[PDB]
Amino acid sequence: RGGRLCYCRPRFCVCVGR
Repeated sequence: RGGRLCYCRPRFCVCVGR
């Protein structure tokens, strides 16, 4: 696909993929 970024870490965390 174009890009799927999804993850979550107590240091930083965000989900986005489109």
